[PDB]
Formats: sequence, C-alpha cells, structure tokens
Amino acid sequence: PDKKWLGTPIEEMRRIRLPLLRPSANHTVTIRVDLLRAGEVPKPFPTHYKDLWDNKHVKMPCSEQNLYPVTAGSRWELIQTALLNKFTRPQNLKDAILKYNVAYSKKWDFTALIDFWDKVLEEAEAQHLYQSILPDMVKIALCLPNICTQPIPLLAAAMNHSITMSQEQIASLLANAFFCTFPRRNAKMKSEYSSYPDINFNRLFEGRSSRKPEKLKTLFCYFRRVTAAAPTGLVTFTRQSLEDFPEWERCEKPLTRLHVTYEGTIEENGQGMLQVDFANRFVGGGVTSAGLVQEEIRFLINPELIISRLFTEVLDHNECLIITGTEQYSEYTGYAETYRWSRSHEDGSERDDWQRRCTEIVAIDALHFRRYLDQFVPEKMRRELNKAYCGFLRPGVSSENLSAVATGNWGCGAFGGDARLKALIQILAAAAAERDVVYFTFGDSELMRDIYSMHIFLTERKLTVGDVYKLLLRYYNEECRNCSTPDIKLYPFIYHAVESC
Ligand SMILES: Cc1nc(C)c(Cn2c(=O)n(Cc3cnn(C)c3)c(=O)c3cc(S(O)(O)NC4(C)CC4)ccc32)s1
Repeated sequence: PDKKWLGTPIEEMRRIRLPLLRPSANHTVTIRVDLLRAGEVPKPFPTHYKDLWDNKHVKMPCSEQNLYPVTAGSRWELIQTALLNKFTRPQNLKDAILKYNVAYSKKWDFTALIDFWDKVLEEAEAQHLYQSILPDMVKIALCLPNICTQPIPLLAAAMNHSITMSQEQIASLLANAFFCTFPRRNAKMKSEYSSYPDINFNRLFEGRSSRKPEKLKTLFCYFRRVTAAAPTGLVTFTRQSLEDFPEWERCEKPLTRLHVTYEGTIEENGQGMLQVDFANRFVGGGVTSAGLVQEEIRFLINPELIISRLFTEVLDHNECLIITGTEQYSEYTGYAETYRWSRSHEDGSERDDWQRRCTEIVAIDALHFRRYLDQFVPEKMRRELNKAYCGFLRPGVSSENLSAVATGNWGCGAFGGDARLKALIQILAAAAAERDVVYFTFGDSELMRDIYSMHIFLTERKLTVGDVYKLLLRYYNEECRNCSTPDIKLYPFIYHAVESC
C-alpha cells in the first residue's frame, strides 16, 4: 500500500579473487608487498626517502628542493621549527602556519578556526585539542619522509594509472594538508597546478558559516583516531579514461535489474556495491572550503578520499576516479545547511586480499546546466551516458563478477539536472556495463514510483538500450529543438511513443 522500495529485492542484488599486488608501469605501490600482513602496519617501500621534484610527481614539503628566499633556505626546516611549539591559544596555531606561508598572511582568514577553538568547544575539549590532538597531528606530519619514502605520481589527464598506498601514509599526508605545508598549491594565478584541486586546508579556517564547526569536528574525529592507533590497511586510487564509447543508437543490450527506494543511503544500504560519488570535475568539490552536499559529506566521513585532491587532475568528459579501501570514521545527521557530526564510527567492513576495506567508490561528475532544456540536447545526453558508462565499466571483468551500482539523484538541485532523465541515463549506462542498479531517491516517494513504473514498462516490452536512447532523441526533436519557452514531460512522452507505435 505504501511500499518503501520497489522492483528486485535488494538481497538478490550482487554485493572476485585478487591477482598478486605488485608495482608495474600502470601501478604505483608505496609499501612492502612481501611484508603485507593482516593487523600489521605496512612497511614503506623504499626503506629510505627518495625525492622527485618535477612536473610528473607530487612536490613534497620535505623535499630538499622545497626552498625559500632568506640565500635559499630549507622550507621543511622552517615547517619543523614553526610546528614544534606549544599551542595554548588559536592565534599560536595561526602564527605557526603563517611562518612558512608569509605571502598569504593578509589573504588567509582564520575566523572559523578561532571561533571553533574559543566559541564552540567547551574548556575540556579545547584542552584535549591543543594538549593531545594538535601535537599528535604535528608528529605524524613531521614523520612524512620516513612514512612516504616513494615519489607519488600525479594522476594526470588521459592517464590510466593506479596508486596503492597505506592508510598510515594517507594520515601523514592529510596532517600536512591541515598544516598547509604542500608547496606550489596556494597561488590564485598558479599555472603548474591550475587544473588540480586545492589540497591545503586553509579555506576550512575562513569565515563564520555555522557548518565550519561541523566540518572541523568531523576532521578532528578522524585525526584523533588515526594518531592514537595507526590504521593497518591499504587504499587504491585509479584514474580511468575510456577511448571507445558505445554507439548508443545501435546498442542491442537489454536493461538490467532495478531496486529503487525513497529510504536509506548509499554508504549504509549500498555495502559491497559500487558506490557513486556525485562529483565535481575537481574531485572533492568544496570539501576543504564551503561545500556541504553529497560529495563533501562522503569526503568528510571517509577522509582518506580527500588525499585524491593531492594527485588527481581535473576530470575530462571521458574520465572517472575509482577509490577502493577508504574507511568510514564518522557518523552524521542531516545534509547541507542541516549537516551535523553525530559520533565516531567503527567501520565493520571486511578487508580484501590487499588489506583494503571492501568499499568501492567512483567519482563521476555530472554537467552543470545554465538552462533546463540544455540537458536534452543529444550531445549533452551522450556526454552523461559516456561519463556514467566510464564510471561503471571494469574492462577485463565479466558480468557475474560485477556488483550492482548503488546510486541516486546524480547532478540534481544546483546543477539543474532533471531527476527522471538522469535516472534513465544511469539505468542505460549500467545496462551497457552489464551491472544491476540500486537507486536511492532520498525521501522522494513519487520519484521512486515513476522510476519503477518506467523501468518495468521498458523491461516487459523488451526494449534495448538502443530503443530507449532513440526515444530520448525523438523527445529532443519533438519537444525541445523548436521550443522557445517543455509542453509535455519525458516519461508521459515515452509511454505515448511506445503505446501508440
Ligand atoms: C532518506 C533521506 N531523506 C533525505 C532528505 C536525505 C538527505 N539527503 C539529501 O537530501 N540529498 C539531496 C537530495 C537529492 N534528491 N533529493 C530528493 C534530495 C542527497 O543527495 C543525499 C544523499 C545521501 S547519500 O546516500 O549519497 N550519502 C552521502 C551524503 C554520501 C555520504 C544521503 C542523504 C541525502 S536522506
């Protein structure tokens, strides 16, 4: 009568044996594979720090080439000198950060950091922060040359490359990003990293949004956890760029199974499934600044995702980022202006043979539409199909070894996407990639019923991916191409076109 889900029961949805982990031309591995053991902290490979200061690698703060005019001085030595002081007041942390960021002393606002420490936290919580958490963060950040001994390659445009690193290595790099130590990543007029996302956390410290203390509580929850007890797993970051896209009009593949619900979440009810991150082209969006929607929330509760911003170049139309192994450290309530940190989370996910949590997330960026009717243009529809297809396709893996896709309203709200069209686009891309779909409508029960009714209508009539794509081309041609102001909606159009043919 008032069903919370529709279609295939979620228990019938798919939730393989891994080859030996080793470095290769397309795979950077920063730990000792021969010494990888369950419950043991991974050993870095190589044993001693090796540096690369070039256009193809991350510029490390501990590099001997990280210099500053004084006679060129060592910025790493200045970083150590600045951070190894007693912090008793928020001004001390501000002053420390600015000693090696002198050019931004008038541009960087620290209001949110000062208000969190002085006006949000109770006396005992502020004391625990500066007596235990901040000194423990400084120590793991300053351990960077002994932890991250191998150069980290940039996951540049058109590269099909993977990075497997430890959760411990990520914690050292993230503590550095908090203390804003990454060089060449700050200038507004920078050229070298203009197409890369921000990594240093300075924009998290600015202004008076009520959401900043919530972001800070979520990040300090993570930092408290990883400095008290070193995490033992690995995380893989894969940049995927497809060369060959399907000729959608000719696709003879039938639709796959659907589970659609207005209750639940991707991270809780999509366990063991490929989880979609409704990404911005610069991965993580405004996680280190003001943004607090779907992507930023996932990046806060699974902070290991944030390090993708260090080495992931802006995604092109034919690219996506696949992150395997991130751990959930926090629980939350609300969304956007109502987001609140709830408590610490003990991730119960099992680990695979590479010691990675069994959590696979794909970042796929939807297009932003200035006008509503722009999304119905064939080129724009083909773009969204190819994007979702790239995120879902696992070249070399057979259908029976592919889990269902756990997704929802991709590119909705601010980006101007039509939920009914985007749902069809994802259903079609999942069909071409031969995966089943688990779709979350986040409280919209009417959308759940419409997606279900459309999917069951097309399935019963045995319409292929090609048949559905051709119907989308007809809708543009009949109702959008000559439209000046649409007159009829997409789903009624589809039912009419099929039932009257
Ligand atoms: C059962 C519910 N109801 C509401 C209102 C909810 C909050 N919420 C919401 O509002 N939106 C906007 C929206 C879009 N379409 N609609 C209709 C709303 C979401 O996108 C959304 C996404 C997720 S999620 O499962 O992706 N998990 C993360 C946030 C990544 C970690 C969770 C909650 C969300 S969850």
